[PDB]
Amino acid sequence: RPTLPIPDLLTTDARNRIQLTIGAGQSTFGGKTATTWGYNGNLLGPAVKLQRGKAVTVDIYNQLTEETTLHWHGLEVPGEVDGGPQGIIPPGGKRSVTLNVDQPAATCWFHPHQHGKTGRQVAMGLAGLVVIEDDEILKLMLPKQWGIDDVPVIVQDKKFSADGQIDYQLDVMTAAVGWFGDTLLTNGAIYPQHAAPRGWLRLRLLNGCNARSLNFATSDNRPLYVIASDGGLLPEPVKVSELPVLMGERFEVLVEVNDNKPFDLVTLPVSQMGMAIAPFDKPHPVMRIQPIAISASGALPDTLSSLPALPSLEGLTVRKLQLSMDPMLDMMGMQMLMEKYGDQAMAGMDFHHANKINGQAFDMNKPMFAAAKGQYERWVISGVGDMMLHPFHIHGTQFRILSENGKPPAAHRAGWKDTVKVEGNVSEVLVKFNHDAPKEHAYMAHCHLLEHEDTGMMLGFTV
Ligand SMILES: [Ca+2]
Ligand SMILES: [Cu+2]
Ligand SMILES: [Cu+2]
Ligand SMILES: [Cu+2]
Repeated sequence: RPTLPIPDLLTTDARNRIQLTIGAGQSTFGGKTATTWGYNGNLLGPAVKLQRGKAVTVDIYNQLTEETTLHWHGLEVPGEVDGGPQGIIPPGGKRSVTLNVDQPAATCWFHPHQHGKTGRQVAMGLAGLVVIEDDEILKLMLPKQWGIDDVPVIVQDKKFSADGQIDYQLDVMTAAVGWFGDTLLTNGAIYPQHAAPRGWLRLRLLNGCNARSLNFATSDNRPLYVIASDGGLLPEPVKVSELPVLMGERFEVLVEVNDNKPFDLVTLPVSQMGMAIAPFDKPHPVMRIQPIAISASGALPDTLSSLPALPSLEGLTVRKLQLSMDPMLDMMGMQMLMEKYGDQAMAGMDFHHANKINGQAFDMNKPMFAAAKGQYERWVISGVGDMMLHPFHIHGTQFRILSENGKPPAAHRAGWKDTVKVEGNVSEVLVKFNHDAPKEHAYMAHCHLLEHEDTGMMLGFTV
């Protein structure tokens, strides 16, 4: 197996700047070359390293031949630098943003947010990571050797055509159920191996799929100890044997590594339309962990951080967000899925403006409301009325889940999150926006099943 590719850990240079170049290149998958897009390279991107309380300026050079944007997913930053669909970078052009990091340590990420084309641009290869550090986390003595015992794991599926090229399409079927493929990539590689020292191995997991939810486990059922979610550390580790991860979510886990026993990280079949078609009808390897018989230094702390109480709900503004899909899209898309793949597509269970929030397909020129600045609000998001999975992402914040799809959140999902599951039921989150977003650079709230976002399931809001 190839070694697990490790994204470069990109820190500020001598001028306090970071340079990112967006461009087209080539990669090889299964011995066949494909055109791919990357940040500072051919595919995917680096891990931008930030410190809480320190400003960095990022210079972003778009060397593609089409318009793009760069969204810092999970970052609590003003709308002007949030990189939603209004954050246009012309082809051949450059935009610079200053990030004033004002949140605790976390693994965030970055990716395009081009109006109507986010799915395609992510599918072509664009995604990178953000590693935010603070004083608190560094005192913990967690595994911290990047690319050795502290490793990012960006898991993505792709569909390829017979010629080896990426086969992306936004059509009636994918507008309904998402773009998904039969090939799983781990930091861009097919089933790579990672050599890790004996002791604890820290994995920063990102589901970077357009539409496919994942469920991580190990091949011998050794536990995963969840230490962090989208917005940073949990108060204490949460031991799990399976870890569902929705599109765009991150979790950091520690797993034990010992000398005479290699094992795989795997993903288990999920109950989501289209996602259990072979080879995903069975557990699927993600990467092989190869023990190297030298002792690692990292620890699993009993206590990771302090998690504040949920604030009082009394008197908070409640905003209702009803997700919906045009019944015609729902029917036609499901029918196309069934016709192509048959019953296995349901195991365990103009389209361009057919997905909606509050009866409205995304209109970039009309923010749906103004949210308060510096005040907790209660947002209620419903997927009642269809059977699709909607991981709902709200920009400009890290929130607390009060209820997730009609149930209290699982312990490892009860900390800081920027995504919440919505699937045929109702979720409620406690959100606060500390930064401005004017109408010209509004925050987005949207489904992170990218083809839903691209066909209308998004709203803009100002702060
Ligand atoms: Ca202990
Ligand atoms: Cu995102
Ligand atoms: Cu959706
Ligand atoms: Cu977004």
